[PDB]
Amino acid sequence: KKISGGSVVEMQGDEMTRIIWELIKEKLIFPYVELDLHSYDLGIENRDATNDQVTKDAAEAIKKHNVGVKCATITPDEKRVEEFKLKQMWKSPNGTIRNILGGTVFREAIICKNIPRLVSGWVKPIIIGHHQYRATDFVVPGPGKVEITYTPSDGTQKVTYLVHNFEEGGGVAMGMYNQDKSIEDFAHSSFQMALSKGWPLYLSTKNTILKKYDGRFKDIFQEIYDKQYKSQFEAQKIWYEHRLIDDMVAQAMKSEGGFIWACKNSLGMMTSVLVCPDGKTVEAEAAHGTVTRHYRMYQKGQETSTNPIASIFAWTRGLAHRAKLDNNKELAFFANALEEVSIETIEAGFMTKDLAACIKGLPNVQRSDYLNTFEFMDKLGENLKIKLAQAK
Amino acid sequence: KKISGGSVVEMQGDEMTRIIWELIKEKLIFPYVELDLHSYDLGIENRDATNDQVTKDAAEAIKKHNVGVKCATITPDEKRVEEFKLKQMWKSPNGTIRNILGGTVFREAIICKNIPRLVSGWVKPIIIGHHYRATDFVVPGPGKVEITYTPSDGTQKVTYLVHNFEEGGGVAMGMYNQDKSIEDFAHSSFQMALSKGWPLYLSTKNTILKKYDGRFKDIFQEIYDKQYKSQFEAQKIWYEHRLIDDMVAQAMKSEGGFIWACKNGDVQSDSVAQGYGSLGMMTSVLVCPDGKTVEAEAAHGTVTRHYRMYQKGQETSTNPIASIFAWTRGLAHRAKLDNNKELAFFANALEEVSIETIEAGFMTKDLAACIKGLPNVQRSDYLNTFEFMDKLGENLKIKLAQAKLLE
Ligand SMILES: NC(=O)c1ccc[n+]([C@@H]2O[C@H](COP(=O)([O-])OP(=O)(O)OC[C@H]3O[C@@H](n4cnc5c(N)ncnc54)[C@H](OP(=O)(O)O)[C@@H]3O)[C@@H](O)[C@H]2O)c1
Ligand SMILES: NC(=O)c1ccc[n+]([C@@H]2O[C@H](COP(=O)([O-])OP(=O)(O)OC[C@H]3O[C@@H](n4cnc5c(N)ncnc54)[C@H](OP(=O)(O)O)[C@@H]3O)[C@@H](O)[C@H]2O)c1
Ligand SMILES: N#Cc1ccnc(N2C(=O)CC[C@H]2C(=O)N(c2cncc(F)c2)[C@H](C(=O)NC2CC(F)(F)C2)c2ccccc2Cl)c1
Repeated sequence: KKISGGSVVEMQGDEMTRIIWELIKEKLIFPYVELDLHSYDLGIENRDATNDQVTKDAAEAIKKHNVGVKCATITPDEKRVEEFKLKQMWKSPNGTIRNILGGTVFREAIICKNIPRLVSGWVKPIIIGHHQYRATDFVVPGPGKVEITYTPSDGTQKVTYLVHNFEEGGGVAMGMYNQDKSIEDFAHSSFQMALSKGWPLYLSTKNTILKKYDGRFKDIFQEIYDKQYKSQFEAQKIWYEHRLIDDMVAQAMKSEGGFIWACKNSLGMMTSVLVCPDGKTVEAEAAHGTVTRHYRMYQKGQETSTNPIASIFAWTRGLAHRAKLDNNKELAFFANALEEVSIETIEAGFMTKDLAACIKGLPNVQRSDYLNTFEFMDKLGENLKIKLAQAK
Repeated sequence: KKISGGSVVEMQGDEMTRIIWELIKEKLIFPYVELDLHSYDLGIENRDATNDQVTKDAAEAIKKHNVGVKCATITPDEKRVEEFKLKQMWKSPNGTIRNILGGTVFREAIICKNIPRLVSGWVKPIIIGHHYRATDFVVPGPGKVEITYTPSDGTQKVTYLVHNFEEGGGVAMGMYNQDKSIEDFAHSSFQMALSKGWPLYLSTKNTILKKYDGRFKDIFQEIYDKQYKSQFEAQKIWYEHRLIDDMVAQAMKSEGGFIWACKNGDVQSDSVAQGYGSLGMMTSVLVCPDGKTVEAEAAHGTVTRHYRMYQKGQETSTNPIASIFAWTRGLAHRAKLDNNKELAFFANALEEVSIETIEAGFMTKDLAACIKGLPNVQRSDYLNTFEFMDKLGENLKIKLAQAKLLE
C-alpha cells in the first residue's frame, strides 16, 4: 500500500535531465507514491511534432490540477534548429507556461554544509522572489522633446512631464509602468512565502533615486504588512524590513542566510517555483539547463555523474504543495523525507563528480571520491527506504 | 637618480585615507619618482573655506593634464554639516568631477591567491563599468499614460501608449539616453579593454527592449567594426555582445580577465564590487572617451571608524592597497601617454610588491579576517597600518634592486 498522491501535472524534458527525471520517478517517487498523473512530453522533438501544442496543454493542465513539476527543456537557438531540423525556433516552454499562469517566481538554493557557497557564511537558504516586459521603447531620430503625460479618465488632473529635450542629436526613450494590483499580488506572495518557510522578508528597492516609482512598492508592502501580516510575523518571530539594493547586497554578504529577498524585477542545487496569484497553483522546476555535455557522454556509452538534487527538489516542492492543498499528512511527510535524505546523503560524503570537484578541484578528483548518476540515485533510494521504514 | 614622472593631478582627501595617502607618497612614490605635481586639497575644511572652488579647479586640472589621482573624501550630510559647521551641504566631489570630465567608471579588484573571492576560480579580476535622469510619478487613478516625441524641426509629433489604467492606479516613468552618451560609453569601454589587454563584453536585454537596448548593441558594434577591430585582433582580444543572463552565468564559470560593460540591473555588478573579501582591494577608475583622460581612486570611503581610533592614539590596521593602486593605475596611464618605460615599470613593480607582500602572509586586519574569520583573528596574524606600509617599503627596495639585473 503506497501513499495516495492525487493529481500531479508532470512535464518530461530534454537530454541528460530527461534521463535523471526518469530515474527519479522509477527509484524515488513511483516505489512509494501512486499518482493520478497528467504527463506531458515537453521534449524538443515532441514540441516540434505537435507545433508546440503539448506546451499549451501542459500549462492548461497545471491551471486545472494546481500542481506542476517540470524537467529542464531546450529553448531552441539557430544551432538547435539545425540539430533537430526544427520547423521553427520555438519559444521557451517555461516562458509559455509562465505567461499563461502568472505569479511570482521564488528561487531557492539547496544548502549542503560540506558544499561551498558563494558566501561562506551562508548556513541557511536564501529565497529570491520577483514578479519591464511591457515597456514602450523607441528610437528618437533627432532633437526634440520627449514628454510623458498622464490623463485621468475624468480628464481633471492631467500632468505632462518633460523626460528630456534632445538637443545635440537623437537617442532612445521609453515609458514603463506598474499597476497597483501587480505590486499587491507580489507583496502577498512574498509575505505568504515568508510565513510558510518561517523566515524574515526583505524588499530591496532604489526609492532614494526613484522616489515615486519604487516609493509605491515600499508603501504598498508596508501597508499590506501592517494591515494583514504583522500579527502572524510577530507570532512566528519573523519580520519585514525595506533595504536599499546596495545596503541589501552588503547585508547578504555579512549574513548567514535564512530569509526571503523580494526584488523589483552547484548549478544543480537550485529550484525555481512559480506561485500563481490565486494562492492555489504552483509550478516547480530545477533552475538549471539540460546538461548537454553529460548527455553527449551518455550517447557515447561513457559513465556520467550528474547532480540530480534540483530535479528531486522540483518533485518534493510540488508534492509538498499537493499535500498542503489536499491535507495529505503521508505525502507531506514523504516530500520532506526525500529532501532530508538528499541533503543527508551529500553531507555524509556521498555525492556526484561535479560536487566532488567543487570541494577538491577538478584535477584532484579521483574515482573513489564520487558516485556515478545511477550509484548516487541508488544510494538515495537505499537511504529513503531506511528513512521511511523508521517512520512507520 | 629618480624617475621623471611628468604631470600628475593629485587630490588630497579626508580622515584615515588622508593619513595613509601621505604615507604612500612619503614611503612609496616620492623616494623613486619626481613629478610635476598639481595638488588640490579636497579636505572637507578646505572645500568649505573655498566654497567648493578647489573641487572645480581640480577637475579642470585633470582635463588639462589628463591624469588624476584622488584620495577618498567626505560627502557632506547633516551630521557632517554639524561636525564641521559647514556653510552648505556641499555636493560629492566625485559627482562634481564626473560631471565636468564625463566618462565611464570601471571598478577593478586586486587579486591575492591567499585571499578568498566570490568565485574561487577567479584568478584575474573582472572589470565592470557603468557610464536621477528618470522621470517617475504615481498614477493616482484610472486613465491613460502616453509618451510623446515632438521633433524640434517642426515635423509630426509621434505618440506611444504606455498603458491604459482601466481600474485603480499605479506608477509610471519615462527614461532616455542620448546617442552621444552611448558612443562615449563604447569608446571608454573599448579603450579600457585595449589598455588592459583583455576582451570586452557588453550586456543588454535587447530581446525585451528591442529599440532601447538595441541602440546600445548597434552603436557598440558599429564603433568596434570601424575603429577598434584590428587593434583588438592585434592583441588576441575581442568584443562580444552578451545577454545579461548569459553574462552573469559566464562570469560564474570564467577565471576572470575581461571587461564587462553593463547598461544598467546592477544587483550582480554590486556583488562583484563587494566580492573580493575587502573594500581595501577595489579601485574605481574614471575613463574619459578621448582615450587620454583618466582619474583613479580607491573604491571605498575615508574609513571614519579607523580614523577615530587614530585620533585617540589607538593602534589601527587600515588597508592601503586600493589607495596604492589609484597611484599605480594613474602612473601607468601617465607612462603610456608619455612612452615612459621607466615609469611604466615602476607602477608595475609597485603593484606586484603589494600583491606579493600579502601573498607571503603579511597583511592588515581586514585581510587576516577574510582568511581566519573575524572572531578568530589575533594581533599576531596582522600588521598595524604603519607596519604594513614599512613592510611594503622594504619589499619595494628589494624588488627594485632585483630589477637592476635587466640592465
Ligand atoms: N530550465 C530550463 O529549461 C533551461 C534554462 C536555460 C537554458 N536551457 C536550455 O538548456 C540547453 C543546454 O544547456 P547547458 O548544456 O548549458 O546546461 P546547464 O545545466 O545549464 O549546465 C552547463 C554545464 O554546467 C554543469 N552543470 C550544470 N548543471 C549541472 C548539474 N545539475 N549537474 C552537474 N553538472 C551540471 C555541467 O558542466 P560540468 O561537467 O563541467 O560540471 C554542464 O555541462 C540549452 O540549449 C538551453 O536552451 C534550459
Ligand atoms: N570615493 C569617495 O571619496 C567616497 C566613497 C564612499 C564614502 N566616502 C566617504 O567616506 C566617509 C566614511 O564612509 P563609510 O565609513 O560609510 O565607508 P568606508 O570608509 O568605505 O568604511 C566602511 C567600512 O569598510 C571597511 N573598510 C573600508 N575601507 C577599508 C580599508 N582601506 N581598510 C580596512 N577596512 C576598510 C571598514 O570596516 P570595519 O568598520 O569593519 O573595520 C570600514 O569602517 C563618509 O564621510 C563618506 O561620505 C567617500
Ligand atoms: N533583483 C534582484 C536579485 C536579487 C538577488 N539575487 C538576484 N540574483 C539573480 O538574478 C540570479 C543570481 C542572484 C544574484 O545576483 N546573486 C545572489 C546569488 N545567490 C544568492 C543571493 F542572495 C544573491 C549574486 C551573485 O550571484 N553574484 C555573482 C554573479 C556575478 F554578478 F557575476 C557575481 C550575489 C552573490 C553573493 C552575494 C550577494 C549577491 Cl547579490 C537578483
